[PDB]
Amino acid sequence: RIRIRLKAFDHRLIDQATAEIVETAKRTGAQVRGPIPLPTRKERFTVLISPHVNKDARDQYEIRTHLRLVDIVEPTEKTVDALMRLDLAAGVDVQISL
Amino acid sequence: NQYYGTGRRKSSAARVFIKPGNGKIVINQRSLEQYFGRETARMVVRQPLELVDMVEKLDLYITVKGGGISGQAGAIRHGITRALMEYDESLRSELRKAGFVTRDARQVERKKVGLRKARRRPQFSKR
Amino acid sequence: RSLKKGPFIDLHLLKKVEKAVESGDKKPLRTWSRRSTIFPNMIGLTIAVHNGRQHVPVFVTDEMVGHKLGEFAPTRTYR
Amino acid sequence: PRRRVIGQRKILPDPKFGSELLAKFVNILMVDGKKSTAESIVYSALETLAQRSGKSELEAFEVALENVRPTVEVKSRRVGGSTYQVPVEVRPVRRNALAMRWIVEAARKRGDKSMALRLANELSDAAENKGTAVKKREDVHRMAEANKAFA
Amino acid sequence: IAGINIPDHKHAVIALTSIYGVGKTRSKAILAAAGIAEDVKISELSEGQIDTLRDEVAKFVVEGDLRREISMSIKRLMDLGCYRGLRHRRGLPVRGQRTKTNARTRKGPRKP
Amino acid sequence: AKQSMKAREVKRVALADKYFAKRAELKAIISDVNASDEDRWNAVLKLQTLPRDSSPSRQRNRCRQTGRPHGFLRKFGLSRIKVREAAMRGEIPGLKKASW
Amino acid sequence: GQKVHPNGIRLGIVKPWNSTWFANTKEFADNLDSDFKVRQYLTKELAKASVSRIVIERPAKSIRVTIHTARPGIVIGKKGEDVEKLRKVVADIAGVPAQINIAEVRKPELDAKLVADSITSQLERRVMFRRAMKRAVQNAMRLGAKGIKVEVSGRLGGAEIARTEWYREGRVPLHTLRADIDYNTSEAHTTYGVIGVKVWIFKGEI
Amino acid sequence: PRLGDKVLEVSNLRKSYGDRLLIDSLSFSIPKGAIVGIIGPNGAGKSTLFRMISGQEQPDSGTITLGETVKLASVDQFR
RNA sequence: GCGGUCCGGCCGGGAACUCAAAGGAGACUGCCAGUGAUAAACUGGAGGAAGGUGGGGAUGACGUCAAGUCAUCAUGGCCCUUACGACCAGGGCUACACACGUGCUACAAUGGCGCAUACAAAGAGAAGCGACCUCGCGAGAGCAAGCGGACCUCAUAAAGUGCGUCGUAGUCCGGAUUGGAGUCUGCAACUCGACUCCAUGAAGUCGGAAUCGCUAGUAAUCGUGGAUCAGAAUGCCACGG
Ligand SMILES: Nc1ncnc2c1ncn2[C@@H]1O[C@H](COP(=O)(O)OP(=O)(O)OP(=O)(O)O)[C@@H](O)[C@H]1O
Ligand SMILES: [Mg+2]
Ligand SMILES: [Mg+2]
Ligand SMILES: [Mg+2]
Ligand SMILES: [Mg+2]
Ligand SMILES: [Mg+2]
Ligand SMILES: [Mg+2]
Ligand SMILES: [Mg+2]
Ligand SMILES: [Mg+2]
Ligand SMILES: [Mg+2]
Ligand SMILES: [Mg+2]
Repeated sequence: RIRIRLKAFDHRLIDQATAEIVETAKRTGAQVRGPIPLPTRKERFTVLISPHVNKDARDQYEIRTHLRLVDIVEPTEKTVDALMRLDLAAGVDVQISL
Repeated sequence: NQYYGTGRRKSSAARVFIKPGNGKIVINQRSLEQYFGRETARMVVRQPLELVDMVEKLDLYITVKGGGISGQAGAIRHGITRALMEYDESLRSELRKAGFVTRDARQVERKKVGLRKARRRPQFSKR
Repeated sequence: RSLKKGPFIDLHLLKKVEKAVESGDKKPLRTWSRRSTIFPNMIGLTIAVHNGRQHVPVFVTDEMVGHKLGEFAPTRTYR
Repeated sequence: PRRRVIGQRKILPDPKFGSELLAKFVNILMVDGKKSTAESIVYSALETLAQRSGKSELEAFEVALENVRPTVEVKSRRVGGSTYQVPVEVRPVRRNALAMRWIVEAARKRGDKSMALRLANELSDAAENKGTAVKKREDVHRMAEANKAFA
Repeated sequence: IAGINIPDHKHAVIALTSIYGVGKTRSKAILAAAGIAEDVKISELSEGQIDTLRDEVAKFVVEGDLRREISMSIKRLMDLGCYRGLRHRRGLPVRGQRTKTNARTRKGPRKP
Repeated sequence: AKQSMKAREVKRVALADKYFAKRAELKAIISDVNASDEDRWNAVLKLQTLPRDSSPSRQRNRCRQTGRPHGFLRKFGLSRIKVREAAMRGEIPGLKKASW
Repeated sequence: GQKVHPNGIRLGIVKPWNSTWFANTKEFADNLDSDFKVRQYLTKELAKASVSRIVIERPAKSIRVTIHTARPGIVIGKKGEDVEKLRKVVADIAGVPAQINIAEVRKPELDAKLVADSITSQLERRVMFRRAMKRAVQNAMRLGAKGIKVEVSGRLGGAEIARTEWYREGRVPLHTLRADIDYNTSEAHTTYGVIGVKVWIFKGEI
Repeated sequence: PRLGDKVLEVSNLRKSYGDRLLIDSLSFSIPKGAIVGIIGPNGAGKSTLFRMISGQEQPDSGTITLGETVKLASVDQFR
């Protein structure tokens, strides 16, 4: 029915949000799909660390985007009522489909 | 009634089923000659169970993904090795002594900024 | 090399040419539009074009129609 | 080198003939990482030698090898600011290696036809003590005899 | 054997490339338009087909006409007074390459 | 970095947003297979009469904090130097030191 | 220059981040600019407030700024009026509703930013540079700290030629990644130019 | 003139006179830059080989060939 | 695995498998023998996927070169302040008797060129990536789905293999340099873009003294991607065979 995708830069933080969301769907009692770890992304940037000419001296940084999936399939009006406006997750984005 | 192993080598993964019947092989829904007989990389695929007298006791279903020609050959050979623990490990020593149990972890090195490919420094000059 | 359709010319240099054929051959036209190509109705004119520091005059000939004015004005002087 | 004793890589047996001796030969003739080409040339050249010799496949390879693998060699072994090459014996493992390198290098010379024939000619001449490889083994053997004073 | 000059001994497709103005594809188009096999050589062609080859080549500017055409092009640019013409006169590259270190082809063999 | 240059960037961004964001009919619409009865010509000339700051080409996309034209990074909007400065003290969220 | 940044190398290991929000490429640049404007305004405004850490999190299309300080009352001002005249200026520089919170640190001599800030103020106060750094090291060590290093570089005392002087007491392992090392930088704009101050404060091994 | 790598090649060369045969199934290739010392007893066929190479004699088993860059200069046994 | 067929995971279906995630176990000379000063340790061995810091990356001590950057910034002094500040168009940074550094493509048969076909990894995308289809010999142009992406697109990987030919020639090697015809982006390709087609076919037949890199998935070779970027990599940064 409705599928929830969560992206974050911290895995220790997103797993809390996705477990809190799946718990709230489980506050109806049962029948949740379970979290699904879609493959992460690793953006990478190489920048010169000198302010002038030293090309071989550079640092490389990466931003890891961790991403989970929930995919609630139970059309429970209690679930959607308690899902929206009541998850209250900060630092982690929520998509939720229909 | 099938017995399984995975096998991995050089960014390639395999799946092998060792179901016991007459001696034959199928890889990605074809045999070696049409699939893997190219470059005649069939020796390594044959090598484990040849040592274990493959004859007419094993029919093989083989799947593989990733890696090139030789990389997939190493994965299947390693997979067969891990697959041939249904005939109990009584042959594990007789199979490990020749190898095939090491995963062969060696693989490509990263590009190593400042160099050309992971060790190749650019040409140097004092002047 | 230029486009499939619509050859290019600056508006100000187009207008000066139309004013030329209207008023006939006249004093040289001083333009900086080294990019605008040549049209047939510029032939017979002695328009001068910038070379970065001076207006080198070029007398437009029948052949020079597919080219641009800057093609006939060198910029860097060597020897 | 300086510190350790390095390990070996144990090589893999030759597909068509179950001898690792020919596998090392394919590796030496290899260029640019193209092993399929290297084995294809060696197999074809050794096959068209089987028609020229009589020995099956491997005996006609060893009797060529045994002719061009040297026994002693000169290496620069200065002591007191010296400039003379001391003749020294060659270990058995290097004897095969020096033989294969000389055969392949000579085969890359003597440009007559495709690489299949150039290899095929050289092993046939080695099998009868005649080629450029067997000439090279004699040159180093003659350079060690001239230097036999230094020991 | 004809075609202004002499094509010798080669496959008809690649022998014909000896014509100044005929390359790999024009020679392929000629042999396609003449119905001659690509793989056959110039000595196996009948005199009843080389005349067709002369007809096919006649639908293209070739040695005498082409070298005049090229000479007219360069001279018209040289006499034009345009930048391409100026580069032709002085012998310097026209397409806009380096002249700091390269351009040995246009400049010729190195001289101090 | 020569504040005049930062002003130039703002002026170009102001003009690029003023015309080309809404007005796109000359470059886009007129250059199709449309009838060219001197109407493609006039829209060709109309582009000249427009101010020289035509949106995409004229901007430099320099660093926001210093106005550095070289070494710009789109993901962060800063040059290489100010990215590393902000990354090292934890300004950029997620930008770990990274190794593999 | 050869040392990695002590904070940056530990950003995912032991130290936290100073910004904790998610944004795609479309608004990643625009966010970073806004937080820079927020931090730059906050620091220049709350200069006398002894601000150590400004951490910004952006939840639910809103911006939240946490101001770690040593004098909370001086940031609150008078029962909250200073907070409100910051929340508006912060929100009026970001264009989005802003929530301002503060966090008291009850160890102002154990915070590298506060300590480096203190030493720079004395340098502009014409305090002898040796006196300031020795006082800083002693205060942190007696207040409870496994170690501290203070390095001051520039024209120390108006010397025509610059020289870097550093003083270290205790243990401070810059290579141990599990070490709780708190490092910050500051500058002093004396009449002799800039004098740069670096402060490392090691507190615990994990 | 400059010499390519293919200079001379003979394949299974054979020549006889009456009932006495001088060359029988001879094959060899001459790499460039080489000096070939031809030795043997009297009338063994040394000069007739030069006759075949120079083209004044026609071998029974044929297959004498020279590279297209080859230019031949021959000095006879008799003055 | 199970019978299902528009034979393609398409299909209900199943968590067995690869995976992609998090959390875990694992490798510490742990065990054995020998050497060793009843040591530190070393040399072998069993077990194991991995064995003696398993592979490699981040990590760069005090200091040196008053080394490099007041042109990323910040900043003490000086200076200009109806000009050393500001705006605009054109030009230049792309010049060219020469010299050097770093590279790419070659001087071929372990190859070139045709036809057929196999096996990757990583990554990027919303004024963006742009299927399919139609028209172009092509660069591509029109129409136009899908995709903020393990879903869609970029994206058929190439060396490989199979067949045929070319038979050692400055050639069916080399692909420069010039002449036409054009496509794109861009307000605009003359100075001074890239790319495609037709024509041309230059040096070059392996390099003097000297000199550089590399110890294993390394050198060598083959292709792919990304940043910057409207357009513009033989550079850089990555990936795999
Ligand atoms: N036309 C001929 N009929 C019969 N015999 C001939 C003829 N021409 C040559 N011969 C013989 O054949 C042999 C070939 O000798 P040829 O002249 O080729 O030189 P050679 O003997 O090898 O050398 P050399 O000239 O140094 O003695 C000789 O015995 C010669 O007498
Ligand atoms: Mg073992
Ligand atoms: Mg590689
Ligand atoms: Mg400034
Ligand atoms: Mg630009
Ligand atoms: Mg460093
Ligand atoms: Mg062991
Ligand atoms: Mg200008
Ligand atoms: Mg070619
Ligand atoms: Mg061509
Ligand atoms: Mg050399």
